[PDB]
Amino acid sequence: ESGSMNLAAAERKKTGDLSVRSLHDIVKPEDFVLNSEHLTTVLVAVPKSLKSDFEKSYETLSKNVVPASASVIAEDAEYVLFNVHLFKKNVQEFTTAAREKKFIPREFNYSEELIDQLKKE
Amino acid sequence: SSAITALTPNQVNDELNKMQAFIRKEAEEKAKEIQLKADQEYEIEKTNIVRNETNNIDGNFKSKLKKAMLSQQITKSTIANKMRLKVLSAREQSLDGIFEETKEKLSGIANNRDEYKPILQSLIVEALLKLLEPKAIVKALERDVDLIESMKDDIMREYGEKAQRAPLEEIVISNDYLNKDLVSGGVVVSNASDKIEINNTLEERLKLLSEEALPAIRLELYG
Amino acid sequence: SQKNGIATLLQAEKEAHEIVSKARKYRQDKLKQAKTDAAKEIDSYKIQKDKELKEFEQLEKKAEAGVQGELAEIKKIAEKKKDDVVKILIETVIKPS
Repeated sequence: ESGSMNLAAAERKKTGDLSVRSLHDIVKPEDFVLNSEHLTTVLVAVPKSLKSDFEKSYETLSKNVVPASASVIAEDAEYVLFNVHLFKKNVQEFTTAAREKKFIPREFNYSEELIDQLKKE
Repeated sequence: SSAITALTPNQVNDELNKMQAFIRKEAEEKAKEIQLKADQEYEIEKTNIVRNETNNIDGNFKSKLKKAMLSQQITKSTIANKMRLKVLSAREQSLDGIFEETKEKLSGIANNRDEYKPILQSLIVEALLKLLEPKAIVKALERDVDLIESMKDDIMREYGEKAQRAPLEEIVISNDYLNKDLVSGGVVVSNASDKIEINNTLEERLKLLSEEALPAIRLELYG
Repeated sequence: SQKNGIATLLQAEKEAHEIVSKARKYRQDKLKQAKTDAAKEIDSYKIQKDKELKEFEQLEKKAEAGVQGELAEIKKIAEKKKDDVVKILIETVIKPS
């Protein structure tokens, strides 16, 4: 029934690495905390050699970070892209702290209509 | 092993509880401020609503009050005048009863012919001496003409003794009698030309006496 | 535990919202109460000013009775000196000049 479709697909490079590429084809709506007064989600692209560091330190990059809220969204040959849930008022502190550890926070100011539009994929 | 963390399940709950504690605390404080400002606004607004209307009520009260403060002293003024009027009109009702009895007494004298005759004579003589004319006309009550006729001589005698300088030829008793209701006694003497008359009736004399006596009596009785 | 830790915080926010909404309901009540407690303060001041007006707001018979003591002494001085005045007036009128 649901067969007769190509599940093993040959895909070509259309973008650069995870640190610079567009993320609309990578992220799903469920990766983001929507409609919250205090909570939001930041995406961090982390170089593979620093994957271990991020995992055991992201919870202290800033105050008010939701513990054990990180997950792997995607990976390429150079980077691993994480998402992290935290308080909006601590995002600036977080992104700055992340840059210092040579991580790369991916700016992605999603709204409810910019994520409901993402369900069209 | 699917959760990415560097904390024990206890550690994450200690931190998770710490955050949701802050959220609630932030809400309690926010709510506290809301109801504290509401209490202040309650007082402010209650006072204002009241003062709006009390200023209205005060206004028409003072107008109604002034209105009633005026009617209150209009009666005090009207009563105090009715009082001074009753007093004055009572002083007069009494004096006009003194003179009223006086003129009943005068009628009483006229009905005593033995007491009235000498009076009538002196009244007729006094009148003729104010005229001093050769002929005089005498008007009297119809009930006196018989009496007067029977004393013409004595009258013309007494007149001659008091007025020799202006003799009296004849006394004419007029058939136009004096009114019973206006006159109780006395005579009205006039000349032939009817230019001059002396009203020497009892009622007329008393009326002239009133002119000076009435204020005098009023002064001595109610000074 | 990613979508579990979040659910705990979301629940806390929902609880927080009820707290704030309750305070907003409080205010709303407090504002109507102002209108209520002023309407009661007004018509009690209205009936009170009306009361003290009617107390202030408080007949020829009373003008005659108010002087019935004078209307009696007038006839008093009248009965005494009457006959003595009448006597003079009579004598004056009938006196031979």
